Amino acid sequence: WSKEGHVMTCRIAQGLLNDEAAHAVKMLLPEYVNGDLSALCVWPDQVRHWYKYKWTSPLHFIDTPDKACNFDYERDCHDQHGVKDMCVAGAIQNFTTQLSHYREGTSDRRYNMTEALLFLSHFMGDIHQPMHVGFTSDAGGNSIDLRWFRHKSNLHHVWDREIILTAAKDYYAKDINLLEEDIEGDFTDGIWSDDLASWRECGNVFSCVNKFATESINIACKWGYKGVEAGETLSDDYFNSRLPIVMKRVAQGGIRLAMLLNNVFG
Amino acid sequence: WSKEGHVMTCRIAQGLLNDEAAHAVKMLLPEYVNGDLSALCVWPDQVRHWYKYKWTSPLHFIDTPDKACNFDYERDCHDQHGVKDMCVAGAIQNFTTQLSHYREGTYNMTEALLFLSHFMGDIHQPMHVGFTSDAGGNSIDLRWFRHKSNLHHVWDREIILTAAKDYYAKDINLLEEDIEGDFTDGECGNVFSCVNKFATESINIACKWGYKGVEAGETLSDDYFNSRLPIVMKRVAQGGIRLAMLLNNVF
Ligand SMILES: *[C@@H]1O[C@H](CO)[C@@H](O[C@@H]2O[C@H](CO)[C@@H](O[C@@H]3O[C@H](CO[C@H]4O[C@H](CO)[C@@H](O)[C@H](O)[C@@H]4O)[C@@H](O)[C@H](O[C@H]4O[C@H](CO)[C@@H](O)[C@H](O)[C@@H]4O)[C@@H]3O)[C@H](O)[C@H]2NC(C)=O)[C@H](O)[C@H]1NC(C)=O
Ligand SMILES: *[C@@H]1O[C@H](CO)[C@@H](O[C@@H]2O[C@H](CO)[C@@H](O[C@@H]3O[C@H](CO[C@H]4O[C@H](CO)[C@@H](O)[C@H](O)[C@@H]4O)[C@@H](O)[C@H](O[C@H]4O[C@H](CO)[C@@H](O)[C@H](O)[C@@H]4O)[C@@H]3O)[C@H](O)[C@H]2NC(C)=O)[C@H](O)[C@H]1NC(C)=O
Ligand SMILES: *[C@@H]1O[C@H](CO)[C@@H](O[C@@H]2O[C@H](CO)[C@@H](O[C@@H]3O[C@H](CO)[C@@H](O)[C@H](O[C@H]4O[C@H](CO)[C@@H](O)[C@H](O)[C@@H]4O)[C@@H]3O)[C@H](O)[C@H]2NC(C)=O)[C@H](O)[C@H]1NC(C)=O
Ligand SMILES: *[C@@H]1O[C@H](CO)[C@@H](O[C@@H]2O[C@H](CO)[C@@H](O)[C@H](O)[C@H]2NC(C)=O)[C@H](O)[C@H]1NC(C)=O
Ligand SMILES: [Cl-]
Ligand SMILES: [Cl-]
Ligand code: NA
Ligand SMILES: [Zn+2]
Ligand SMILES: [Zn+2]
Ligand SMILES: [Zn+2]
Ligand SMILES: [Zn+2]
Ligand SMILES: [Zn+2]
Ligand SMILES: [Zn+2]
Repeated sequence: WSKEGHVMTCRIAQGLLNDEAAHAVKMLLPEYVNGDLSALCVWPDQVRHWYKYKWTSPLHFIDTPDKACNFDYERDCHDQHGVKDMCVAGAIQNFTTQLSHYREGTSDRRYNMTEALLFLSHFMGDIHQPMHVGFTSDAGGNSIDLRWFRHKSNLHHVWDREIILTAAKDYYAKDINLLEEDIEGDFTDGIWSDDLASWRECGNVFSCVNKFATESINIACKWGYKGVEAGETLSDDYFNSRLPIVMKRVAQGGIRLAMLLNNVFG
Repeated sequence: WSKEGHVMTCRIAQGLLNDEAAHAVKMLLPEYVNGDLSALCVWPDQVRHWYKYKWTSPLHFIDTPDKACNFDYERDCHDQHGVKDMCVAGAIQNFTTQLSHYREGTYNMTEALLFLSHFMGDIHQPMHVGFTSDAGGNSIDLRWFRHKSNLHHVWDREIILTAAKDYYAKDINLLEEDIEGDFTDGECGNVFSCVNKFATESINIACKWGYKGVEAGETLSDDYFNSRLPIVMKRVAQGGIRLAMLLNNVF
């Protein structure tokens, strides 16, 4: 996601933390964000360019083969040079494990738990963004130039940001907090209120990340790539049919991130 | 150490405490641990990740120059940016001094105790006083029997867990009681020289027994376990005896 998908994913998660998770997160954050996890959830997108963290660059996405329309861990979860686990599914296992050590203390210098938290948070959002688990050849739609309403864009960015911005502008006065509260409502009192247990119950971590990836690639083929040709214009119909899917994936990432943090600390 | 080495170090100390040091420790500890210091001496390993206590991070160890195979306080006792005393040797002195003010009433004393007890353990862990380029073995990746591990972790935990499961039905308490009995049945000038000695013992062991024979990517099993185990038990005992020493003098 661009900034807004991450901020929403993480504010939703933070307001659903249990007391032990809430506390750990508060202790792990710098004083300057005043307890707000969401103030830092886009941090990995900035630092992936830093030499020190260039190893984090393939952890943002999954490349699945063109047209295959499924996800297979062994086949897909590696960077370009075939190094194992270097995809957003592997990243989530990794940093979830690191955080499980914090609780007992039993770890050493190799791991920085503030970075473990921010990475896990970020990457739980990214795996929920369908176009982050899209095709290898178009790099999750980045190569597919197109027009979003009146301006130039690409299919990846339509999912990372344009759909979110158009919704914010059209219905919520450009105020992401209000879009976020609508998403809260839809899972507190609304259309998704009876699905939270099913969203939360995905087996062990390895099993959860396969399920999140699968959902993502599945949506990429059915809703992302589908109906979209390079150079064409996407407007009302595509927005109207896809906004609910974007909103849902923002919700699911928040709930599931809350779920991991609650299990790893509590 | 990981948790079990700290808990053992601290239980062995509390039972060697004179009446003044014991009463001190009871008054500084929170209601909820019911007088059990060991219940809280892994605390520094949690709080080192907290923003509020970032500065405690380098106090867990000492990085000595690769192959040098010796310790020197002015050469070594600093963080990665040169700030002096920011090493486990510096921290033990720091927190000794702080606790000297507890009786007089003349700094948070609960924290000083927990940091002291913890760090007296860590200085005794040989690999907390190892080389700088592999971070005290942390980046020497290997196998401990079947398990993916690293050399640093072999000493923090693997050797202790493996002796626990093998000889004590996984019960740390029985292993402790056997270290207590074996190394309690038969002093330095100041605290500065005390910590120098502890630190030098640990660097020596690291060279002779930690790093020696160990190849990256290789499996350590019965031979390395059998031979190093009694070195690990000694260090646990030494740590706990000497920590009782300091607490006894300061209180
Ligand atoms: C000198 O230094 C020490 C350590 O840095 C400080 O002591 C800490 O002080 C805080 C209070 O500010 C303590 O934190 C609190 O501990 C309570 C104790 O409960 C324990 O036992 C129950 C079961 O009986 C467990 O369930 C629980 O997890 C604890 O292990 C907690 O009940 C408190 O919880 C409340 O606050 C937190 C966060 O604010 C919320 O998440 C909770 O919902 C709840 O509202 C709290 O966690 C801490 O234990 C102390 N640590 C130690 C090592 O003693 C001293 O305060 C400091 N001295 C001075 C003068 O400032
Ligand atoms: C575990 O990992 C985390 C994350 O990697 C580390 O946390 C970072 O620690 C550094 C300290 O090295 C923090 O960097 C400093 O942050 C200060 C505050 O930044 C905020 O406010 C400023 C302006 O008011 C904004 O510009 C900024 O966006 C922030 O909102 C700054 O004051 C510092 O900047 C100045 O000093 C440095 C020199 O230290 C110069 O290089 C700079 O150019 C500048 O002049 C500085 O950047 C950083 O914010 C922390 N990040 C996070 C996410 O927490 C932990 O330290 C690490 N733990 C261990 C043990 O290593
Ligand atoms: C002895 O114990 C005492 C605690 O009782 C302990 O004092 C602490 O020392 C640290 C230094 O490591 C102090 O933290 C510093 O705060 C000042 C501002 O007042 C800053 O100058 C320092 O900035 C550094 O760290 C920044 C944050 O990451 C970096 O951005 C920057 O580059 C600097 O490197 C640093 O934050 C801490 O506040 C005191 N606390 C108290 C209560 O005095 C002391 O370190 C102990 N020493 C040993 C050897 O055990
Ligand atoms: C698990 O997290 C750690 C960071 O704590 C990563 O460790 C790095 O691994 C790469 C190998 O690709 C090395 O180049 C770096 O030097 C390592 N850094 C450290 C600090 O150990 C590791 O890549 C992570 N794995 C996954 C799948 O996320
Ligand atoms: Cl940073
Ligand atoms: Cl605490
Ligand atoms: Na030096
Ligand atoms: Zn993103
Ligand atoms: Zn993206
Ligand atoms: Zn990202
Ligand atoms: Zn330790
Ligand atoms: Zn260690
Ligand atoms: Zn430690």
